[PDB]
Amino acid sequence: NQYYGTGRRKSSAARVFIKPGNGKIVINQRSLEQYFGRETARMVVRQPLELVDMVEKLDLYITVKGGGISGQAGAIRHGITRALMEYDESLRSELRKAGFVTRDARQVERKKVGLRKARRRPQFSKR
Amino acid sequence: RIRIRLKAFDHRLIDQATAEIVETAKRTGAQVRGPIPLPTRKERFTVLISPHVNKDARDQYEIRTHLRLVDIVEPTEKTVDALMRLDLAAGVDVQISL
Amino acid sequence: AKQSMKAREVKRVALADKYFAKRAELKAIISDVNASDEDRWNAVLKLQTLPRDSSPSRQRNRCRQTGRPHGFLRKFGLSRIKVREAAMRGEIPGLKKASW
Amino acid sequence: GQKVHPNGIRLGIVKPWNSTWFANTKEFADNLDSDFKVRQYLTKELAKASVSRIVIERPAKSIRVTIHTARPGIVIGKKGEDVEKLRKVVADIAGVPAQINIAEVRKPELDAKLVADSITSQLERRVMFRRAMKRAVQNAMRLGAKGIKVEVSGRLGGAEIARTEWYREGRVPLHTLRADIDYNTSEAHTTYGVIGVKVWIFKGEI
Amino acid sequence: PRSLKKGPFIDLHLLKKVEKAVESGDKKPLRTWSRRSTIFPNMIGLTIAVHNGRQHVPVFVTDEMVGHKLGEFAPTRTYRGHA
Amino acid sequence: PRRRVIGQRKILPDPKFGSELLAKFVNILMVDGKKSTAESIVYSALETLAQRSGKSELEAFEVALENVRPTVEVKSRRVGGSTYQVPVEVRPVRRNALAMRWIVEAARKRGDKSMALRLANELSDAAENKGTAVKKREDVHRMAEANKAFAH
RNA sequence: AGAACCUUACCUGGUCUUGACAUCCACGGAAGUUUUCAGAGAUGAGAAUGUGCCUUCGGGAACCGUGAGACAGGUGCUGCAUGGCUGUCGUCAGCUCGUGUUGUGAAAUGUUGGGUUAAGUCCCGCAACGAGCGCAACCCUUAUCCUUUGUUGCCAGCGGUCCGGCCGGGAACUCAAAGGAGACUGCCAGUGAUAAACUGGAGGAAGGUGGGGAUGACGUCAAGUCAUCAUGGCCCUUACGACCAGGGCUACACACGUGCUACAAUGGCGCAUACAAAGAGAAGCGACCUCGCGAGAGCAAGCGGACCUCAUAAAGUGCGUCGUAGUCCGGAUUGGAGUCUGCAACUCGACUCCAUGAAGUCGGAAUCGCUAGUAAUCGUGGAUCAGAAUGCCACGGUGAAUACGU
Ligand SMILES: [Mg+2]
Ligand SMILES: [Mg+2]
Ligand SMILES: [Mg+2]
Ligand SMILES: [Mg+2]
Ligand SMILES: [Mg+2]
Ligand SMILES: [Mg+2]
Ligand SMILES: [Mg+2]
Ligand SMILES: [Mg+2]
Ligand SMILES: [Mg+2]
Ligand SMILES: [Mg+2]
Ligand SMILES: [Mg+2]
Ligand SMILES: [Mg+2]
Ligand SMILES: [Mg+2]
Ligand SMILES: [Mg+2]
Ligand SMILES: [Mg+2]
Ligand SMILES: [Mg+2]
Ligand SMILES: [Mg+2]
Ligand SMILES: [Mg+2]
Ligand SMILES: [Mg+2]
Ligand SMILES: [Mg+2]
Ligand SMILES: [Mg+2]
Ligand SMILES: [Mg+2]
Ligand SMILES: [Mg+2]
Ligand SMILES: [Mg+2]
Ligand SMILES: [Mg+2]
Repeated sequence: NQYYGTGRRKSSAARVFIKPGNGKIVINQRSLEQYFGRETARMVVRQPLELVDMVEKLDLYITVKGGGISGQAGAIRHGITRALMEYDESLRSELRKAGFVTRDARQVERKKVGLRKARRRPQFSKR
Repeated sequence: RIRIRLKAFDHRLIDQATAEIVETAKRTGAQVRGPIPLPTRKERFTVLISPHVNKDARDQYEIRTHLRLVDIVEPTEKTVDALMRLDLAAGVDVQISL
Repeated sequence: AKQSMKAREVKRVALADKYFAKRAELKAIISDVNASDEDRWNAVLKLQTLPRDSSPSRQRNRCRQTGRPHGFLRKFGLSRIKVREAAMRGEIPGLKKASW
Repeated sequence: GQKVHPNGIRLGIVKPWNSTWFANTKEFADNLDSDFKVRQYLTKELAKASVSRIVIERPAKSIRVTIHTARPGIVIGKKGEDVEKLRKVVADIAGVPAQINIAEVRKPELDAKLVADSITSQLERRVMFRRAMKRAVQNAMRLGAKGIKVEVSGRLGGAEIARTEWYREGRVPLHTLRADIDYNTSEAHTTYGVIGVKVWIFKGEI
Repeated sequence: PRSLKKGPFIDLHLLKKVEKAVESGDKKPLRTWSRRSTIFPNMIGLTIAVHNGRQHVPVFVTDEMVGHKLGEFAPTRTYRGHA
Repeated sequence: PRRRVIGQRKILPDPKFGSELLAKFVNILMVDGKKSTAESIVYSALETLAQRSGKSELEAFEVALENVRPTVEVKSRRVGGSTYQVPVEVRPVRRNALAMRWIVEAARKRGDKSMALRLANELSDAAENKGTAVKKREDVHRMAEANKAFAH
């Protein structure tokens, strides 16, 4: 049966399904290479399944929403790691030791009154 | 079939209103769908707090509006008549459409 | 502000809503593309006849209590000072200090 | 430095609003204008009735006004001959039918507005401010108040230079949000100018 | 500027005065406060004293002036130089 | 700082070489937060240099790296109006940082047609001690050599 | 938080005197609707019309004109006569009181001493024993999971397809909004004065204040505000009050502050194609279709909104060109032709098209901001508003270098 996972990163949310298969990867009804023209995004997506070495032994069905490119790739990481946990529990310490399981909570800070940006101040003169 | 939309600045009051409406509708015999919570609206204001100059000293205020939807299916002629006569609490805006 | 300014605002509102319909009809005549340029000339000459205070653009938003012509907010009808004063006493329903 | 309004910071926590109606953008300014006129009028007539707060509510195309007073008998009149005339004038002002309710304030020495008004009246009648401030603090504390602070500032005693003086007893933790604080102010027009009075009263934690 | 479909702009009282002057010979110069009014070919040969804020500057309309407005020929600022 | 609380932040490896040091180089070369441009530029230059050399990108980059990195620097120390120039050692991580920074800054100042060509030419020159980066390293070494009388 | 007229408080000219804005008395009285002449308008004069509405037929009076004064009016002066409100030291860790004791006394102790903390935070000892305002906690938002409800929101497993979650359907999932759990130095090891605490490790989404906001003690600067408002005293009353038109606040040998756009190849230009968040909408937002190169014009659905409109995100990616030149960089100034708002774009609005093509090749002495989703860079929305942002207030994309130390 399909094993489920959910990932979130920045402003992006992704949902992942994993089943036995011959290595197919589908994202938003498109191939892996079609969706992400950037190579870093590709290695980002493929890191978890390569650490445990079941690349061609599984089939992945993924959709994403919101954010940009790297945020969507990070959400995909989080979802695939959670689905792999739900498919096998003996791997938990291995992926925790690689930092894949921690959810990245870094957001963007709000603008504040009196400042040009979150932290940049206007130019100050003594006289 | 009836749509009912409730608006309020406070959620406790509107929750009590929705509870009494749905219980009244269900005691008549019709069936209900809901309540469904629609997105809350936030309106923000920023003002200067000094009578003269001092640009960087300001206050910021917020108004929240809560909104929920209830659907009545298989209505009885007694159901609607009991629905108007409910006399919902003041401070809750009620819209009923068929 | 001065009482004269408030009197002027009241008079401007009166003239505007008294002449609204006639201004609308003359402006509609002028704005039309299928017409006679002689009729357009007559309508232009007639539009100038009305008192200037009947234009809605001649009115300035002001605080309902003090008459301050700067810092208005359309939602409440008050300037910043009076909005803060009333809002701090709980006289404006649903309004409170924000933080996010 | 300056301090935040004690009432404003607790509206979502312990203190309730004085107006409890809903409206869209097209009605909002008119509703506040009518409320302002109604409150100003009821303040004008009922000065010698010791009214603390006027709560205005708008059920549907109508209005309901509840006044809190320490002398309900003088407000009511003779078998209600005054409530009806006040109701009719409010209906005239607001443009809708009205209904008026009277709420009695037990122990009127525990309400900040009443104490402020009393101190203002005493200052108008040429009473030494220390005398009145000490009486206010003693009267409030004898009735079980957990704390009270009373501040008077201005051109005290007709001096050439103004100053500020205050007295305090008990606990008045203004930085604690959940605490119950009643804060209110008043102004006195003496022969030399204005004198401002502020009162904080601390009642309970939750 | 002024949209083509609306034509030019002229003041009714000024137009009346101009016509009454032209039909009755070249009379005295015409005082006016209207500076937003464009110049018509009927105005040629006339002398119009336009207000500038404090006084009335005489303008003698020629065939070259048709199309512009009267206020273009009555400066409102006085400046000689610095130092 | 006065507190001494910070630690160290994690860096990702480069896309198609599996190396952290190249990722640091790309970060040093990046401007305005446009990482893709910097990584494409460095990849093109490394490919061109590997073609014109024949060894690889990795050890060619390394060989250029030993020829620019420093071994001892100076620090100022005010005494009575003037300053001591005291010589101190450099940690290896700082050695790598200074080498890369000097390399990039020297390469940015050239008259070629593209930044990739500039970087490739400069780094090939530095692989055998001919560029401005090695001149800066020699100057630092000489200045640190002069003032060793204060090296406690 | 937005000066063409108005705003307007200033200038010139033309006009008023119980008065532009309230109360008191006497008299002729509907309220309003079209009108004409003179005038820049203020205003003056004139022409028809409804002349009522509860009403003891006495009228009371929504509200128009005249006559006097008691008065109205003042953005006139004094923030060094004042209230209220705000800036700053400074989100710095401080500031006091009752009783007792010490000193002739101003005063002192407590609040000092050893450790420790972000902290007058905590533990121990102590002629002090207790208490208050401050610190911390209670409040909002973000990061993990749980339960309830499924429309306008969702589509894992099934049936049909015009390939449109489009339809039938499902309540698993994203999501929405109410209610809960969770993080507490809780556990393990070592140091420590068995204390407070400090260094490390396990589990976990998160570890020692997890991140951000709100919250500003006693007071200082006779700090700012009589022009938001309120107010003592002084001052003017055919004028320092009032109405109207036109002008000015937009000037221009010069000096400074805060910004935007550049001086290019990590780029300019052309063609094709991906991925957001937050917000507003009825004298309003405005699709589709037609015309125009363009700003726009005509007709006209839908929406008081998870439904409709605003409204294709940009940097990015692939292909081609330009090949270091004051240039296919830069877009100031100037000429011609228009659009829209508005009674009215001369002084003095924004925008479109054609033509023109200035200084500028990285900036002297000096000087500013920033410790992470930060700096840097790229787009989007809102208030004010008939029209008029490079400013202000908010929202997301990409995403660094360095901190040995005092
Ligand atoms: Mg909305
Ligand atoms: Mg006034
Ligand atoms: Mg305006
Ligand atoms: Mg003006
Ligand atoms: Mg003051
Ligand atoms: Mg003694
Ligand atoms: Mg102390
Ligand atoms: Mg002491
Ligand atoms: Mg001591
Ligand atoms: Mg100590
Ligand atoms: Mg303490
Ligand atoms: Mg705190
Ligand atoms: Mg751990
Ligand atoms: Mg740990
Ligand atoms: Mg001063
Ligand atoms: Mg002062
Ligand atoms: Mg001053
Ligand atoms: Mg002044
Ligand atoms: Mg004027
Ligand atoms: Mg100015
Ligand atoms: Mg160009
Ligand atoms: Mg060049
Ligand atoms: Mg051009
Ligand atoms: Mg810091
Ligand atoms: Mg941003």
